Amino acid sequence: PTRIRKSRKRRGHRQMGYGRVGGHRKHPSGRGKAGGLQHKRTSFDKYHPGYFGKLGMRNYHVRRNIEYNPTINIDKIWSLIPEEQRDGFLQRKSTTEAPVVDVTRFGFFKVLGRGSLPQCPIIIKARYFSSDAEKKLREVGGVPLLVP
Amino acid sequence: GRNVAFSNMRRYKCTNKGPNLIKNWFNQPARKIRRRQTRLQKAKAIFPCPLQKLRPSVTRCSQKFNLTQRIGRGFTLRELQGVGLSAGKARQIGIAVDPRRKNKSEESVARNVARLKEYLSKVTIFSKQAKPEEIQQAIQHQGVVMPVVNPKPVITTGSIAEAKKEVPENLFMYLRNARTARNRARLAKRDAEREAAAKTKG
Amino acid sequence: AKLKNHTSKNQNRKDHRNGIKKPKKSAYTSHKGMCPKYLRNLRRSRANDPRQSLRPN
RNA sequence: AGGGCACAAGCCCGCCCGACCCGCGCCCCCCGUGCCGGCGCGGGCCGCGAAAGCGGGGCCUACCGAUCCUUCGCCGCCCCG
RNA sequence: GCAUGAAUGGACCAACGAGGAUCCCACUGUCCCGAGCCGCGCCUCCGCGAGCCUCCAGCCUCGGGAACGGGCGAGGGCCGGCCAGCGGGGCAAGAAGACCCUUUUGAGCUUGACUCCAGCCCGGGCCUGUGGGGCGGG
RNA sequence: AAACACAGCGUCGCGAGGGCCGCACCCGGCGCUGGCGCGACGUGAUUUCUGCCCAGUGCCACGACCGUCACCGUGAAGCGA
RNA sequence: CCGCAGAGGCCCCGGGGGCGAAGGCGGCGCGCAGGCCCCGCCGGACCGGCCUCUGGUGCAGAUCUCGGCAGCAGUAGCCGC
RNA sequence: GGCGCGUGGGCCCCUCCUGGUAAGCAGGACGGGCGAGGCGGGACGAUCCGGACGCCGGGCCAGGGUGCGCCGCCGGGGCCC
RNA sequence: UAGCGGCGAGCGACGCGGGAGGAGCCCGCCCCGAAGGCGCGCUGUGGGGCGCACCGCCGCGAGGGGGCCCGAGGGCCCCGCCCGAGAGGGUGCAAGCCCCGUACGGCGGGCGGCGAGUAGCGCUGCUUGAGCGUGCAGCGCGAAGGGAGGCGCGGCCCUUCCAAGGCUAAAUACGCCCCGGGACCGAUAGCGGACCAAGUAGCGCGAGCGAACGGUGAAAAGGACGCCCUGCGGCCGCUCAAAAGACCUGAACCCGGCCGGCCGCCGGCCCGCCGGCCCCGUCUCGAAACACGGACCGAGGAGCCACGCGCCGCGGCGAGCCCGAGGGAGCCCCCGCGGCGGAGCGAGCGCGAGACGCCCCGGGCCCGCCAUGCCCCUGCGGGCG
Ligand SMILES: [K+]
Ligand SMILES: [K+]
Ligand SMILES: [K+]
Ligand SMILES: [K+]
Ligand SMILES: [K+]
Ligand SMILES: [Mg+2]
Ligand SMILES: [Mg+2]
Ligand SMILES: [Mg+2]
Ligand SMILES: [Mg+2]
Ligand SMILES: [Mg+2]
Ligand SMILES: [Mg+2]
Ligand SMILES: [Mg+2]
Ligand SMILES: [Mg+2]
Ligand SMILES: [Mg+2]
Ligand SMILES: [Mg+2]
Ligand SMILES: [Mg+2]
Ligand SMILES: [Mg+2]
Ligand SMILES: [Mg+2]
Ligand SMILES: [Mg+2]
Ligand SMILES: [Mg+2]
Ligand SMILES: [Mg+2]
Ligand SMILES: [Mg+2]
Ligand SMILES: [Mg+2]
Ligand SMILES: [Mg+2]
Ligand SMILES: [Mg+2]
Ligand SMILES: [Mg+2]
Ligand SMILES: [Mg+2]
Ligand SMILES: [Mg+2]
Ligand SMILES: [Mg+2]
Ligand SMILES: [Mg+2]
Ligand SMILES: [Mg+2]
Ligand SMILES: [Mg+2]
Ligand SMILES: [Mg+2]
Ligand SMILES: [Mg+2]
Ligand SMILES: [Mg+2]
Ligand SMILES: [Mg+2]
Ligand SMILES: [Mg+2]
Ligand SMILES: [Mg+2]
Ligand SMILES: [Mg+2]
Ligand SMILES: [Mg+2]
Ligand SMILES: [Mg+2]
Ligand SMILES: [Mg+2]
Ligand SMILES: [Mg+2]
Ligand SMILES: [Mg+2]
Ligand SMILES: [Mg+2]
Ligand code: NA
Ligand code: NA
Ligand code: NA
Ligand code: NA
Ligand code: NA
Ligand code: NA
Ligand code: NA
Ligand code: NA
Ligand code: NA
Ligand code: NA
Ligand code: NA
Ligand code: NA
Repeated sequence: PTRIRKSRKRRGHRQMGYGRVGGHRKHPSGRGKAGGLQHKRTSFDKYHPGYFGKLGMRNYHVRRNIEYNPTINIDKIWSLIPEEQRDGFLQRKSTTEAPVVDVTRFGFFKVLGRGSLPQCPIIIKARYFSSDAEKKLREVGGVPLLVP
Repeated sequence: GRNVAFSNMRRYKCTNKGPNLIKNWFNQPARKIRRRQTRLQKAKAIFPCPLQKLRPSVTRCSQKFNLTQRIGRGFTLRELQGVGLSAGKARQIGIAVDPRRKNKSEESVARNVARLKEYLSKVTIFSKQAKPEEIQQAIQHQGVVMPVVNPKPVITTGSIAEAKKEVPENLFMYLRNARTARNRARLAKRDAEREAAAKTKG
Repeated sequence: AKLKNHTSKNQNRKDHRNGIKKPKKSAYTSHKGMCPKYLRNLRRSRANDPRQSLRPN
């Protein structure tokens, strides 16, 4: 709302906060980003490294759903099981009725290894694993599987 | 020192002259009302046939949406043969037919044959000899004929011993071997020929 | 049209306006340019000391 | 041009190519940004010397150059059914 | 001969010229040195009746001061209101200096500036048939 | 006006399938013309004259094809570019 | 914080008004101030205190724009035929 | 620590310097001032001598002065166009 | 967001996903051959595939008196009625009940066969994000199975489609003109144009240019009679609540009469004495300046809005969060995908985090990129450092 703006408090002052010696002119330094290597070199060098030049190879058309690759850490696995089944499975550390989780059904492709796991056997199916993710899983009694 | 991220907005074009490139949305409520009125009139004109046709269940394309279904354009001729119907009859009783599409697996064929069987079980036909009253008793269906529903994933149970038999004891080595197989063979071939230079010169 | 070339007339007053700022108290203990063999030995001696080792168990 | 240097930093003789490879930090100018120049180090391989040692050019302070493009060199990666 | 000169024409020339220049005769208010006169305007009256310009105001001398004041400091003068004249002041009016400089502001013209275009010249091919012959290379 | 024009003087190009110019194209002007003509330039009545220089730049050779200088065509090599 | 125009509410029997609204002129009082209030005359039908919301929202200047109008001034001027 | 504005034509005094015959000339240095500092004095001045500011009553007094304009004075010693 | 770009300034698509809407077909070629639209047409008319299997029109429409006082009440006091109607407009002053309207109705509407100066290629010009070519075109060459898979050439596969012939509703866009609405303007505003005559009067050879001007009162009741006057006119009065008299109100500047004074502002006072006071706005080191603008008065007159980026404050929810488009006949109610966040680094093939901590700073470890030593399985692969 215009009642509370700073510009309305400058009526009666002649130059509206822009100074007398300088003043408010149109484009005293140019338009847009012009001058980046000339009179604005200091600004560009202080705050924008890697702005000029080329780097790396180019792909004329990126296939967006081929590069898609969601991931899940081994410490988020048990949150995919609802709470009631959660306590049921945790109570009985069964080796014949272990829970089976298929992360592809939840929207993930690869399993990474951040965090820790509860001490209880489990079966996890994915398309790929990290080196440590497999190691941590086998130390808790679980086994990893590859799913179509 | 000003530290900002640079803008990525294009300058405006044709602002005081040329084609009108500004779209306003002051007619949104009126457009809503108009579309509803058209729908109601059309539904009245064909009572008791539903506004929509029965359409197949298909899979979403890329790898990102691989495991879910949506509504497609029309049933293929193999599915109709599965239910023993012709394109003319199918179009007569309100079924959409798409002879451009080809099935790529038998699971799709089975799913859509089941869909057709359900629809045929639930459809009723009125003859030109039926009295006007019983036609008035009919109910006109609303919306999509039989929506596609995707269930949420569930948790099943298995045996650790059985699963331990299906993978090697070092799965990461196994995976990394399969990923690098093509590039490792290229190095080997280039190395063998590099050896032929050793013997060919002597 | 010539203008002035140089003056330092007002510069000492501007420097003292908010005092002369001292360096941070962490700049005195940085490892920025220390001899690498000394730094490596310091790391290993700490890690093997049971009373000051941060290795778990 | 100003400093430095005597069983030497000068002159003569002998053998050599540290006028090398990989990677970091600091000083000067200075916004504590760049460039030229210098210095201190960790590794590799070498020269001279009996050895300790010294050596990343001509005792110190000057002698030189971004993005884009081209050309050359080692080892690898991509051409997306 | 700073630095003349031969159709970028040299030299000369009768007639001609609202062309540039020097001198002589005659003539005269050009002048010594001004005087007198005529008509119209001006001036006074009846009728009619504007423009320009204007921070405010409208007497001087010295001082200091953006270094030449109407106003400021110190002194000297001046009732108030009008007319015919006059051209010392009001840095009088008339115009965002045309001279000079600057702006990463122009335009006209020139060329052995740099980047080009019509036009014109030259070669081959298509348009394009039906016969004969010579030479040089396979 | 000492400026322009002017009669006179001189040079240059062209014999028609040509010259010079117009013109987006189709088509035009000189030209109802033909060298005692048409077009392009310089000097500027009469009288008397109009010297030397082809190194520079310009123009011209029905001079010459020495070197260089395009596409096309053709020969060799190549899986093909 | 003062003031301007408009929107949503309140204004204890439902805010003030031909027993006289807005506006104009003159005069007290209140406030550091921007401003506000009351009284008298004119006028002849509308007006707004407090809370929330909104903006084409406050002038001495721009050789400012449009309109009105002064001094100069009963002045210059009303001379061809 | 974050965000952000104005400024990037300066000039004068004290003491210390350079070019120039010199300059109210041009160029530098520590401290202060004007810019952006009211008030009294220096007759008169942006900067000198004092003193740096809400509205008032009373007192004391800096700098500078005390014939009259014009607020405020005497006494003593020496000189004297 | 891939990309294009003196790789500068700048420019810039599509697929997947969610919705609205939803609809399919023909000719030539091949078979028959005048069966045809018969004055035409065999240089091809006509018919066919052959074998297996919502707008407009019309209407009715309720309910108040008494007193006071005003030029007239819709005003003030008292007491009532109607309601599917308390939207509004008119009427001599604020009207549900004085009038018209408003709410509540009715009527009509296996075989045969798939397009040549074409596609493509070379050279040149334009065009695109299309980059050793996105699309088009000129000239030269010119075909049989062919086209495409976002880096060229040659070879071998896979996945997909069939150009060089044609038709097709819906969902979408939009001025004039007609209808409805508005936190819009209110006569120098709003369209140039509110005015019985505007694109008019007027200006220019012409193409063109282009104004100014709203308001008496409830009712024209628009001004009786009388007296002066050579006529022009004047006085007195009349209509009206009022002259409001060519007209609402009627400010400032400027001016005439009568009546009081003698030079501006600030301060003190028994009021003309004393003391103080250069002309503002502006650029400037510095303005009273012989630096510029300003005769005077009124009205108008200049940091708003859209999008993008950074940071700060506040509200809701919180490992999650979210009025997208749209759909339900509810401006405000219900349902409603992407996206962003949640893991980084690396040119890339790709690999991928736990060890400490009220908070902050710093150390120490861990992941990715670069380089190395040792061990070993499935090996230019894994593990440990
Ligand atoms: K003449
Ligand atoms: K001639
Ligand atoms: K020559
Ligand atoms: K100036
Ligand atoms: K001037
Ligand atoms: Mg102002
Ligand atoms: Mg500025
Ligand atoms: Mg300015
Ligand atoms: Mg400077
Ligand atoms: Mg020695
Ligand atoms: Mg070493
Ligand atoms: Mg000469
Ligand atoms: Mg000659
Ligand atoms: Mg000459
Ligand atoms: Mg003056
Ligand atoms: Mg004075
Ligand atoms: Mg005169
Ligand atoms: Mg004069
Ligand atoms: Mg000027
Ligand atoms: Mg000018
Ligand atoms: Mg410049
Ligand atoms: Mg130019
Ligand atoms: Mg009235
Ligand atoms: Mg408004
Ligand atoms: Mg004004
Ligand atoms: Mg006169
Ligand atoms: Mg400046
Ligand atoms: Mg000076
Ligand atoms: Mg200043
Ligand atoms: Mg100061
Ligand atoms: Mg006295
Ligand atoms: Mg009625
Ligand atoms: Mg009414
Ligand atoms: Mg075809
Ligand atoms: Mg382009
Ligand atoms: Mg490809
Ligand atoms: Mg359509
Ligand atoms: Mg108007
Ligand atoms: Mg007074
Ligand atoms: Mg006085
Ligand atoms: Mg200015
Ligand atoms: Mg200036
Ligand atoms: Mg100046
Ligand atoms: Mg001034
Ligand atoms: Mg105004
Ligand atoms: Na150097
Ligand atoms: Na010109
Ligand atoms: Na002649
Ligand atoms: Na009033
Ligand atoms: Na405005
Ligand atoms: Na003073
Ligand atoms: Na008005
Ligand atoms: Na009225
Ligand atoms: Na002054
Ligand atoms: Na000026
Ligand atoms: Na003026
Ligand atoms: Na920390």
